[PDB]
Amino acid sequence: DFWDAFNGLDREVLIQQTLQLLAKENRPVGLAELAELLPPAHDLETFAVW
Amino acid sequence: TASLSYALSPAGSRYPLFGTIILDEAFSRSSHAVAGRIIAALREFGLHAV
Repeated sequence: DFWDAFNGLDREVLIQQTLQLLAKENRPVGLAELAELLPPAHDLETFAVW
Repeated sequence: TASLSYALSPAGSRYPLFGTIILDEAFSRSSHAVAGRIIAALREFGLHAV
């Protein structure tokens, strides 16, 4: 459990990832598209962040 | 949660007639496994949690 709490998603890295994705796409990217493009590991928190 | 189950359940029925519960800041200070065990307590009491 200590190592579960040890690691997870990072909000700021997700900010950078979304910035890169939406600069590359240069268009409205829906939630399903963002989840598919960005590899899902902590997908709940990525949806929340988006 | 044990007491609220007590209050919410008349005798006879295994479940209280109102099964829902709400938790603000749920688990804001419990180690991950501790949170899991509390969740297990909720499930033992058989409640629908928020």
